[PDB]
Amino acid sequence: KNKCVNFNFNGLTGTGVLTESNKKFLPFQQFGRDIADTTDAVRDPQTL
Amino acid sequence: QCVNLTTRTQLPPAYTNSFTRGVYYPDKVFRSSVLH
Amino acid sequence: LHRSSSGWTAGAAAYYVGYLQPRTFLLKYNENGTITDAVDC
Repeated sequence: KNKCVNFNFNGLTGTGVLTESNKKFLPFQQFGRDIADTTDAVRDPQTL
Repeated sequence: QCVNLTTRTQLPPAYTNSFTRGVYYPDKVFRSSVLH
Repeated sequence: LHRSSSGWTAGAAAYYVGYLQPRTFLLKYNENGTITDAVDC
């Protein structure tokens, strides 16, 4: 956390910084994007 | 297996109008207060 | 079916079958992610 890392998802590629969040995703959804198609929050597959 | 029933009643194929049903999630993208 | 091979009978239910079309919808998400209203173009 809190470092410029390169996350490697099964269907998503890109770099970013992982940190804490205040949102709450749905139990079936895994992705989260901004208005102009910008992925800014994903759910961790290991820990909910 | 092949024996048909005797309590079958023929019905005409009528119609029924829906109002706002039939909406699901096309993907697993979480957004808030948008309209895409 | 129930029976209180052709003397069986059903209960009391209903089911309707529709048809889909490749249309365009609008998704209005709230703070929790539940769809509140949709717009058929």
